Amino acid sequence: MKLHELKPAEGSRKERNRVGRGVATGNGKTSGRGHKGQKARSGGGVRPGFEGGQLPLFRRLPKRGFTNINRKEYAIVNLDQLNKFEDGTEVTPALLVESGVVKNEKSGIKILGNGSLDKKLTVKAHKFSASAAEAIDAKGGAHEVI
Amino acid sequence: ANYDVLKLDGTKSGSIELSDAVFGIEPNNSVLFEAINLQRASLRQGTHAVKNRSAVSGGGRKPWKQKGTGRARQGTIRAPQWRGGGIVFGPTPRSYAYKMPKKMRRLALRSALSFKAQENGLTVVDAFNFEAPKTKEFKNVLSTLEQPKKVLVVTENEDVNVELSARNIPGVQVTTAQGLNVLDITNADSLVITEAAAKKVEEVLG
Amino acid sequence: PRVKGGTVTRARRKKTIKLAKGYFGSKHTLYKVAKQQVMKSGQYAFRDRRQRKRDFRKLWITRINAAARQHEMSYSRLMNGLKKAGIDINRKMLSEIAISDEKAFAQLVTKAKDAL
Amino acid sequence: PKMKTHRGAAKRVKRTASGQLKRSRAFTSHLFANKSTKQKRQLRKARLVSKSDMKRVKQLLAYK
RNA sequence: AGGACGACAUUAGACGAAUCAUCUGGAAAGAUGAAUCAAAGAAGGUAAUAAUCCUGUAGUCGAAAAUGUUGUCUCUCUUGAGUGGAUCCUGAGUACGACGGAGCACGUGAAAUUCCGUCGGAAUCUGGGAGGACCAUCUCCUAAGGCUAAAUACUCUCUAGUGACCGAUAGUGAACAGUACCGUGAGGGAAAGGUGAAAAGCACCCCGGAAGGGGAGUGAAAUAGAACCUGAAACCGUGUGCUUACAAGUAGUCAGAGCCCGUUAAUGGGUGAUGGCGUGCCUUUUGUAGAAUGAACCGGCGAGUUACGAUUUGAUGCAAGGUUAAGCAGUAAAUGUGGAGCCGUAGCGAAAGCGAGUCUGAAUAGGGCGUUUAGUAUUUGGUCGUAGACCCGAAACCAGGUGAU
RNA sequence: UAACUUGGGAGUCAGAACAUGGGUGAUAAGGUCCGUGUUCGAAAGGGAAACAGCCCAGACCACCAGCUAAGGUCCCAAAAU
RNA sequence: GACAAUGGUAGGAGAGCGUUCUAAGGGCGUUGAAGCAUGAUCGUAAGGACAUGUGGAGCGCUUAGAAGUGAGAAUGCCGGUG
Ligand SMILES: [Mg+2]
Repeated sequence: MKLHELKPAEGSRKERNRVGRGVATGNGKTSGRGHKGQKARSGGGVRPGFEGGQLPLFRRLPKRGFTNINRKEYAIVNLDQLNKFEDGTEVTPALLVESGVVKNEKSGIKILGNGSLDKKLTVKAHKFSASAAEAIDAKGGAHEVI
Repeated sequence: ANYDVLKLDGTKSGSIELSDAVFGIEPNNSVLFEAINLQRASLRQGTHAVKNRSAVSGGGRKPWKQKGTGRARQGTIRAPQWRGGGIVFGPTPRSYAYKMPKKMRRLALRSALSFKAQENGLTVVDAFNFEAPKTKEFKNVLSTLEQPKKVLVVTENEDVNVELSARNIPGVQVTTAQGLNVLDITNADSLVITEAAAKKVEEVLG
Repeated sequence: PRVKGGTVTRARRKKTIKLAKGYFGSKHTLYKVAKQQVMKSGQYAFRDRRQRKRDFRKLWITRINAAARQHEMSYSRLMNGLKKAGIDINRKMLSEIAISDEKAFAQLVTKAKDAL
Repeated sequence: PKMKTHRGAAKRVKRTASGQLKRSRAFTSHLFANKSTKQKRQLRKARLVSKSDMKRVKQLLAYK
C-alpha cells in the first residue's frame, strides 16, 4: 500500500453510537432510557443480583463443602500424545517438557489411556492409570514409577 | 530471486540471491494496515487536560437562597453552565500505544519489503565508501543510479559518514538493517541497500 | 482538540429565515417563530396538493350541470346516458368543450339522449 | 480495577464442563418431621441454576 | 584533619557556507529564467510565502574569578591464624501471665503472632524462642543495646526542550489582578487584547463658544482617524415599486385577475382584488388550542466521557497449541530480548481420590454431570462493574475558625 | 406462512371510551372491579355542525385522470325540486 | 424483467451529511485566502457549488486516523437591545 491509499480490512472497523444528539438519530431526547424512574437517573442502576427486596437467590440456597489446601493436581498426558515418539525411546518428564507435550508440570506427570499407542516405548512418570499401564505393556516396553 | 549488484556508478557487478521467504511473499494488506496504524499511534504524547468542577478556583458558597427570589436555583458559580467555568468531560492525559503479537510484526515487515521488490523499487549496491562527509558527493551518487525523490538508504551497521552525508537532502532517510520499520519503508519510493545489509536482513527476518 | 461552534449555526438558521420571506412582522425576522411558520406551511402544502384534485373536479361538475340544464337535462342523467353510449371523455374536457364549442356539446347531448 | 467475586455465591455453586452452575437444595437442614420419606430422599439430589437466574447473576461469578 | 598537583562541568561569550535578473505590485521572499552551499533544507524576523538578506543552525573554539564534582600523591590508622568446649561471660522488674483495649487482610475467634494501661512475675547451654489452642518428637533460630549507602516518593523552584494541548465567554481568578468593588471581621472576588509596513497621528481654509463637521493633505487603503483589523443578528431610521379606511383574524397554504420588473434563462421575479381549507412550539399525560409547565428578543457558552476489569459480536495471525509481564537496549518510536506467569489439550467428587469416565449405591442396577476435539493473542462495535460516571438543584450533618462597633 | 431453540440490546408495570357477559352501587354516575372484542394510546384521510375512544378507511412521492365506502342529492355546499 | 412491500411513540437494526486537528499525495492564493452580504443554482435529506460586492493573508480536494464534533426550550449563565 501507499501511505495515501490506506484501507482497513472489510468489516473490521465501525463507527460508535452518539446519543442525545437530535431526534432523527433515534436516540435523541431521552437517549435510550425511556421515561422517569430509578433507571433513568444519572448513576441510577440497582446492584447486580438485587431483586427489589425479595430474598436474593444466593441467600436462600445453603453453603456446601470446604476446600483442601493441600490438594494435588497432575499434568495429564493421554496415550495418543505418545505416538509422536520413535520406538525404543526413553520417555522421561524432562523429555515431555522440551518436546512441548507438557507445558506446566504441576505435581508431576500422570499417564492416562484415551487413544491408542501403536508404539513400543519405555515410559517413566509419577502416576499411571490401570488402563495406561496395561496398554503400554501390550506392545512391549515397560513403565517405571519414579 | 536474482538481483544485480551495481557499483556507485551504474555499472554492474555480480548478482545475488535474496530469499523468497522475505522478498517475494504475497503481501498481506490487513496486517500492513494494522502495523502502520500501531506505529503512528505510539508517537503521540497525550498531554492535554481541562479543569472540572472541583479544580476551578473558588465557588464554595451557594449564590442565593433556594426559594423565594424568583431566580433559577443555583449551587455554585462554577457549575458547567456558568460562564465562569467547569468542564464536564474533556481530554485527560493518557497514552495511545498498544501491541500486536510478534508473528504479526514480522509478517508486516516481510510484506512491506516484498512490495518494494515487485514494483522494481529495490536497488542493491556492493559498498558505500565515504572517507569524509560531503553532501554534494552523495547527491551525485543518488543521481547516477537514477533514483526517485524519496529514498531510504540501508546500511549493515551504523555508518557515520554515509549517514552524515545524506542528512540534509530533502526526501532521503538513512537507517540500519535492524532499525527497519514499516513506516519508513512504505513512505519511501525506492530502497538502496548494500550487499552486507541485505544478507543481514535476510537472516533476522527469515 | 477543541471544536468551537463557528459559522454552521448561522448558516443553518439563515436558510430558514430566507424561506420565510414575505411573512408578517417578526415572522420573517426572528428564527424561532420563522421556523415554526415554515414547518406549518410545509404541512399545509402537503395537505393542499391533495385537496386541489377535489376542488377542480367539483368545479367541472358545476359547469357541466349548468350546461346541461340548457338542454333540459340534469348532470346525473347526462352522465348516465354518456356512459350507456360508451363515450369516455373527461369531466375536464366535457366542460372545456361546453365553454368553447356549443355545437359539439349539443351533438354530445343528442347521443346521450338517444342512449336512454 | 479488577472486578470482585461475590464470596457468598462462590461458597454455594460450582461450574460444570459446559457453562452451567451446579447448586444445592433449600428446605434441608431442619424440621424433618413434617416431611415424608420420599421428600427427604429427593431433596438430596443436586440441581442447576435456572437460565432466568443466570441472566441476573452472571457477572457475580465471572472468575469462577 | 588537611595539604599538593591535576581533569571535567556550570555560571558571560567567539567564529560560522552559499543569488542574481525580469513580471505583477505600495512593497517580493511569489511567478518566470539561469545559478550556488549543505556535517548547515531547525526556527524566528524582514513592506506577501526566503537553505543562499538579518538573527541563527551543523560544526569548532573560549574563563580573570567563584562554586560543584572527580583522580593521583600526601596524610591518618591497624597483625592475623589453629586446637581445647563447656572452668568463667553472653543485655531483669525483662520474657511471660491475668484483666481492660488497639494494631495485624482477620469483627477475641481454633487466634497463634505484635503493642499500650493496671497488677503479678522466670530460667541460665542438660538454657531460652518459633513452626496458628495444647502435649510429645523433629526442624529452624539465639530476644530484652546501637549505627548503616543504593534501588523508592514529591515539585513552590532552576536549566534545556516537547505536544493529532487552549487561542481572549477559551487557556490560570488574572495575556491589560488577589487589583475595582463587597463585608465589622474571617472571607468573597470581577470586567477589560488587535491603527498602519512605517506616526508619515490630518500643515492650512471654512461654519461653530466649544464639541463635532466639510474641504485640502499623508497613506496602497481614512466607510484604516485612535470609541481605530474583519464588522453578523436583535433593535432604530430615511427613500421608494405593489397594496390597504364595510372589515371578525395561529396570520399561512392552495386557486387567481390587475399592476411593476427582467434572472445561475427556466413550462422567470416582486406585490396581491377576491374564493377554499386551517385552534403556535416544547414538556408531561388516559386525554392539552388549552384557562397545566417553560421561553421578552438576538448572539455566544451549555449534558453517556475516560482509565482499569468482565462478557458478547466483527476482523486478523498462528493452531494442539496460543501468548508474554516487569526489566534491559533503542529517538519519550517501530522493534529486539525477556517463558516467572496465564488460558487450552479431561472430567467427576464436599474431600481423600479415581480417570474417558466419575459420583451415589450392597449392586457389572438405575440416575446426575461428562467423552465421542478447537483454542488462543491483539483490536473495532454493543452492554455491565468499580470510580461523582449523562447534566443542573435541596432542607441538612461534621471539622476548624470569625464576630457583643 | 409461519413456529420453535440458542445468544446480543431493550422499553413497559398511571391506561381511556364504545359494544357485550357479570359483581359492587340505587337494574345512579363521563363511578368502580373482573371476562370477551374493537378503536385511541402510537393513526393522518371522509362522515357524525364543532367533537382522542362512534361509522367508513390504514398516507412511499408527482398529476387541473377514472370507480367506489360510510354518508348524502332545495340554497349555504358536490350530486334527483 | 415479473411480483410484492414501504403510518408510527418507548425502543432495536442499517446507511450517511457536516465541524476542528493529524499523516501521505496532489493543488489554489496580493491577477486577491478565510470570514461576511445578496442571487431566479444543484442533490432523495443532513447539505454542496458558481457569480457579484466587501475583505486583506491564508485555505481547500482525495484516502485514512483522532475527537472539548452539531442546541430552541434547563424560572439555564454572560453580553447586547427592545
Ligand atoms: Mg425602525
